Amino acid sequence: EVQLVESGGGLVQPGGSLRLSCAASGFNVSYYSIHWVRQAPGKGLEWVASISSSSGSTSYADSVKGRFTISADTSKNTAYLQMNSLRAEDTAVYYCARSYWYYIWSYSYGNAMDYWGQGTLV
Amino acid sequence: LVYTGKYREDFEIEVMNYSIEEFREFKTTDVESVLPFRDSSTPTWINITGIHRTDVVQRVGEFFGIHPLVLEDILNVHQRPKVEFFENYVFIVLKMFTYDKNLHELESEQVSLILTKNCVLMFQEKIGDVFDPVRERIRYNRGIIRKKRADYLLYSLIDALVDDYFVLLEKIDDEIDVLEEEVLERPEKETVQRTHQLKRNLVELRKTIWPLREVLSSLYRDVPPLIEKETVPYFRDVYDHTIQIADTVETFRDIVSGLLDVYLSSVSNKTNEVMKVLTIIATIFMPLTFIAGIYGMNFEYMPELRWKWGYPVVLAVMGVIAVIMVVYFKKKKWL
Amino acid sequence: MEEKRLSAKKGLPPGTLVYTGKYREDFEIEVMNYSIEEFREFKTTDVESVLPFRDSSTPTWINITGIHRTDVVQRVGEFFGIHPLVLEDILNVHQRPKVEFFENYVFIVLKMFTYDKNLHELESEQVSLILTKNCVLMFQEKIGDVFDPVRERIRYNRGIIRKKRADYLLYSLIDALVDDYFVLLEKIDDEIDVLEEEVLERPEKETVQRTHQLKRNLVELRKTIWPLREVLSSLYRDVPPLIEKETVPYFRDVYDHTIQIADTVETFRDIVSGLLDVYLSSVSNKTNEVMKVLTIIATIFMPLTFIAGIYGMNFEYMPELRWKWGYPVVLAVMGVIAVIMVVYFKKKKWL
Amino acid sequence: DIQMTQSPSSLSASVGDRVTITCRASQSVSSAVAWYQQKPGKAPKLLIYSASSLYSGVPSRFSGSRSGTDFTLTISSLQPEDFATYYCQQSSSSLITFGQGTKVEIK
Ligand SMILES: [Mg+2]
Ligand SMILES: [Mg+2]
Repeated sequence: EVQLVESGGGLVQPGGSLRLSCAASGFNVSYYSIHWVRQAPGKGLEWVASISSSSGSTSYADSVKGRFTISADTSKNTAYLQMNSLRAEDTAVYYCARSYWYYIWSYSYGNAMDYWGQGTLV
Repeated sequence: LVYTGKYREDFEIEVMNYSIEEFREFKTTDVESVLPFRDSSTPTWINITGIHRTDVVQRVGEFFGIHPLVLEDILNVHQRPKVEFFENYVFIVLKMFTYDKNLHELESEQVSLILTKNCVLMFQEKIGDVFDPVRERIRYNRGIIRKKRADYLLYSLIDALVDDYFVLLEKIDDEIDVLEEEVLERPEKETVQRTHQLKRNLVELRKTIWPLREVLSSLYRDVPPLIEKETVPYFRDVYDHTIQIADTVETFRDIVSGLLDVYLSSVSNKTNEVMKVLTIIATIFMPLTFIAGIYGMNFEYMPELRWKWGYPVVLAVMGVIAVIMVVYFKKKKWL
Repeated sequence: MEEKRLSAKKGLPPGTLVYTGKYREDFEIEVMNYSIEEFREFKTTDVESVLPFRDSSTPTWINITGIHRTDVVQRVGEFFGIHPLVLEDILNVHQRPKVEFFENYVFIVLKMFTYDKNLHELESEQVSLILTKNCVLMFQEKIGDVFDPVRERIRYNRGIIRKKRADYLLYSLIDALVDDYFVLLEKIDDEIDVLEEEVLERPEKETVQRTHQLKRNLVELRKTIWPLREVLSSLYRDVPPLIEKETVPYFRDVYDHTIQIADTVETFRDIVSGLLDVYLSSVSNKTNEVMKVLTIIATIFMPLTFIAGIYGMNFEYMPELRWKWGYPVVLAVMGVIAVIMVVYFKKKKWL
Repeated sequence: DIQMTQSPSSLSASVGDRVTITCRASQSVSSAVAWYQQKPGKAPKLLIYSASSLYSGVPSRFSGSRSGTDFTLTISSLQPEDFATYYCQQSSSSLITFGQGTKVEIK
């Protein structure tokens, strides 16, 4: 039943701006954390963005900090990821991920990404 | 007063006057330079590094109208951290901790802070701290530090210190992980001494952190009128952080106890092993030596000459004695 | 239990009261007569000056430091109507804490403790409290007590001590005693930490003697705080007429305090017991190391010193003895046997 | 800013073989790492988080371990469906960095 949806992808002209849309089903965006991870063709994966709507705090990747803007809302169970100042090195596959926190010690709490999506080309 | 600082390498005086419009920077070493900023009504931050220069720090302490007791507490280094409350000012002492590889022991440096009216004083014993992130945050107008008062800076310094505690806790967590893995793989003397020093360091860390949660609870509940109410919940947050820190220390200590006791009570068993190794060889081989001294006799007459095939006989006797002496044992696990 | 009367001790005249301590240096009488308006501090040595304060309406605190002068204690008891057996209990020092309820006064015996570093001696001192009418008599041994905070509170109107009568003063005295029992337990915890460290890393005769001294000190502490829980329980549960019903809840809290102390002491005992065991293990470890070398050589040369002996045979019959060699074979055999012992000892290393 | 190196670049083995992939952390990370597999043209699958706790539903033959600051993902026996790309991730703080990615190859 639970699954994660992605949208907003497609061919991009250099120098433009585009917004990726992430839909959900079987679960709510508010309760959990939602991450966006980029994988280059044949290269290593890179976590590009994070969002946790319920708390409201938002964090971005260092290599992208300032380039992208990520947010979400439970009104339509949606996550928006707007991107500007794009370049050719961003030609990759972008994935939505549902992440939950977990406990290893009383001072540092870990994180893990259990559910992913098919992603879209960016 | 008295002087008991460990280090005398360097001394430095720094000032920081922040505002919603402009910030003041001034690098110098003269004690007099900080006199005007004391009279300023705007909140100010003062940094003094080096407790060896007793004259200047004493002059500063008695120039701000601070009681000599706070001054001698600043000079005092070997005491548990604890916060002082007063009708006008507050005084706080902490033992900032740092850790390094190639040698396993905690490194404690005393850091003292004073909040009086609209002035914050902070004294470091040794060069090197982790108080810069708030410095470049306020310098580049990041955050909302400029808008708020000096209590913001005070608990920002406190939360930076407990973040350094978090970092040191993760380093020690690596220490327990590697020590436990090595002990499970191969329990030896060096890992056992590492366990000793880790246990001592954990005890010291406990002794330093346990007062910290009580201090933060005191600054939470007491809420003296000097500190504005708008920053009351924020201190609680740091308290929560300290709670976490305290908790993990306890767990770590428990772990090292489990890494110690099982190694101790079994040492006597080890002796038994040594016993047996020193016994069976003494059981089997010592008579043989005696035998080697008898049939190698050197009398005028040789009774062995009359004997036929005497050496097969004596070698067989020694061998069967060895066999019966080694099967005398191991019947109830001496090997 | 039956009736109570003065004990008859061999070697003494009948009815003789004797101080059974070892401190005979100090004597003073400090009187604090306080009220809601103003206080009166009066330190002296004459004993007739303090006696008229028996009938004072305001609360009175009469602290006699130095009970080696039995005449002062006897005079105070004679004027205040204190039974002679109570006076003997005051003077007698080797006594666990206790409480006795009489018609006109409440008598309490408690112990202060002093523990110091660089001289590991736990020293016990006795304080006797007598709540009578509207005053609190107190008897000590030597200069130096634990009730300075109460004195400061009375002098400075700090807290709400002044409003109440002598019952709150008594509550404050036992409260200060329990608080400094707490600080004593903290000092003992620090000493336990230091001693266990030294035991774990430096095993000697002195450290096991120190551990035994700490064990005996903890035993004495148990023997002291158990009657302390008893006296506080009797205080808030028997509720004698001298103690006001308004005061009783405060004592309750002190009782809780006392319980905590007991628990800590119990815990301490367990720890110190473990400490002793650790020492034994450590000592054993040392011996093993030494014996280890004794094994190695004795497990290598003994297998060989007889082989030489087994070829130290004297004879002329067997001819293979005189077969052309540069002695390579037997030397190689002894060498490979020696390295066999070496490699066998490398596993479970013995150095 | 904590990075995360992985070794080897790629590995080759046949079915029924034990394989170890190591993950080195230049900076200290407490225990928060995760191991992922990536079949071609498919979403990544979570296998082991915390370096010693296995996800629900993954094959029981999987396992992981943590030695000092370094991490190890080991497999007792490969499978025909198991030859894939493996990925190492750390999540000490809000800034999280992935690994190089090791490719499992058939002999
Ligand atoms: Mg011999
Ligand atoms: Mg011979």
